[PDB]
Amino acid sequence: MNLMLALLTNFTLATLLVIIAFWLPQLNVYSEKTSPYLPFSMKFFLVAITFLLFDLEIALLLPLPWASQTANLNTMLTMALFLIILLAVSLAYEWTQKGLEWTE
Amino acid sequence: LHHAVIPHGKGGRSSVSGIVATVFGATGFLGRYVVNHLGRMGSQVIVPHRCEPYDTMHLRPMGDLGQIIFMDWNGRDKDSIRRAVEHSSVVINLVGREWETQNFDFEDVFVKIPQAIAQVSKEAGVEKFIHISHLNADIKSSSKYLRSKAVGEKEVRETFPEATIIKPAEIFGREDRFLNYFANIRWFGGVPLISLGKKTVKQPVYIVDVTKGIINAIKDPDARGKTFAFVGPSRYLLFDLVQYVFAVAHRPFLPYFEISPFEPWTTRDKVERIHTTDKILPHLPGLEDLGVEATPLELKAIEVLRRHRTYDVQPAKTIP
Ligand SMILES: NC(=O)C1=CN([C@@H]2O[C@H](COP(=O)(O)OP(=O)(O)OC[C@H]3O[C@@H](n4cnc5c(N)ncnc54)[C@H](OP(=O)(O)O)[C@@H]3O)[C@@H](O)[C@H]2O)C=CC1
Repeated sequence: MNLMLALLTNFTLATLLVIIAFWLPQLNVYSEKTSPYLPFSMKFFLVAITFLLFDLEIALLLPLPWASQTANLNTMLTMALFLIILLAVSLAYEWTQKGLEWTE
Repeated sequence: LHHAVIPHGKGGRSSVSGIVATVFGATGFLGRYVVNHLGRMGSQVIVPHRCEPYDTMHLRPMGDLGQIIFMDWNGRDKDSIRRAVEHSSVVINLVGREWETQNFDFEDVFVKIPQAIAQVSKEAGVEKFIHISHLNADIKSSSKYLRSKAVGEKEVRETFPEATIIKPAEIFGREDRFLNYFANIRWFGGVPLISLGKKTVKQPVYIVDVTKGIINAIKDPDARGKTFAFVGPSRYLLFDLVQYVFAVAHRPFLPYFEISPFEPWTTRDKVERIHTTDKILPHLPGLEDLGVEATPLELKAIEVLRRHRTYDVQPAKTIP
């Protein structure tokens, strides 16, 4: 409801400005205009996947703030840094193996 | 010819031709080619207009320095008309509309305005005159555009008996509202609504062909008082044309908009002219007489609708 109604209005308003901006200038008779007139490079794909994998490990970090409330902290603190280091290694691997070519 | 109008030069841009032409309603689709052709050889041109001076800018490159003049006038007034025609070696009337307003109905633009211009030219002693009539003129015709047109063809032949009235068929070109009419207006956002376009015969003509005809008429001394009609070299059927159009325009086809402010599209009376057959008048001299050959619609329809074509087509079958 409240959020729904707020969400509905935002995009409801968005389209109108889009519709009005697009269409209203149409009915202006500005004569008529004449007619004007890919290499898959490897570098750009590598970053796409690299972002995905690195992003995925983020989802495992998001619970962190709730995890710190657990009475079993020795384990939580151990594992919490475990993911980060594994994330650290992941980057470390690409750097040494020349992975970050786009960075160059 | 007057001392200042004797021919001089080689007919280029800055060469003097000697044709002081006054074009009425030159802002239209037909006029801009006539102005451009007159400007091409450097003939002095006066261009009365009604719209904003901004709308006349595109005509400026078409003429050399001091060859294009943009006065003001009003159809309802004749004082303004006299100024623009006081010393013209010829006067051309191209006024017209495809729809009626609450200011100037069909008769006003097709009867009085063509006339009022004619008389002043006689009063001012204009040596020549040109008038654009419609091929299908007849007072018993259905299309009020034509019925209104048919009246004008008479007074112009009377007020200025030597005025070379011309009656071209449908015209097409880059900015035309006939070939562009079918491609966009008929189809866009709307499935074709052709009312059995099986009997109609349409024989359009190319705009450049008409433009060359007019200039040749001005030069000719024997063309005084005659009457001409310009028609493409190949006749066609209405239904055959539309179907062929979508082949060049590559739009989907399915065989078979009101009147509002602004410039209306698909008006009530405009329909009658699309369905109205093109008259066959073998006795009236036409383009071939003016040293001008009709250009087949096949050769030139490519350029006009190339823009309609988003981002090997058998030419349309003819009908005798
Ligand atoms: N395709 C066709 O229809 C064919 C051509 N003809 C005739 O050729 C003539 C010119 O063709 P075209 O250029 O396409 O016609 P247009 O629709 O482009 O109009 C021609 C001129 O008339 C002006 N006009 C309209 N109303 C008035 C008015 N009250 N007073 C003064 N000027 C006015 C227009 O100016 P503004 O825009 O400011 O109103 C325009 O400059 C037409 O009159 C037509 O009858 C004949 C056979 C076929």
